[PDB]
Amino acid sequence: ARTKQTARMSTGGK
Amino acid sequence: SVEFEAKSARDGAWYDVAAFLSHRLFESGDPEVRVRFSGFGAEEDEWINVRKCVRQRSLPCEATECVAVLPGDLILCFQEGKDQALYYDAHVLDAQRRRHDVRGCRCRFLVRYDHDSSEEIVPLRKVCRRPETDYRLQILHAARAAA
Ligand SMILES: [Zn+2]
Repeated sequence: ARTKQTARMSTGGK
Repeated sequence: SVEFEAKSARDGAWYDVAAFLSHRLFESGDPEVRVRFSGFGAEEDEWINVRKCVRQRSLPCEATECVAVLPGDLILCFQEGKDQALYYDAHVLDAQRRRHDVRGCRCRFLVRYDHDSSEEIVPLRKVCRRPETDYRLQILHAARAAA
């Protein structure tokens, strides 16, 4: 299967 | 290779499945499955609705596969924001067909994300199609040749 774009995560809270 | 993706209750985004560990509630007609997500560990495991929140993996689109992306479609779309970038269900509002080149597809897709109703124009790199749209590649072969 083809690679998806790497996820970038954050906590939110701003 | 990953075959499946699942929707996380944390954020409503979809992630690749590494393994199905267990299942429950089949007798209810609405079973759930315990999912271990790719790249994560046991702490991120979730019970996930089988019928609606697990599915065959979406397909990153390349080149003339863009002909299988049509207004009205559900797609899995990479939503790049200020501090996060995740894959979310979206619907295609418009497909602006453009001349392909040495790097492939230049088409642009106006999409609306299902969870926050935000709208964005995205390139094919951000679009993963559902496998149930594969049949269009057979129908629209002449459109692929044109592109
Ligand atoms: Zn295209």
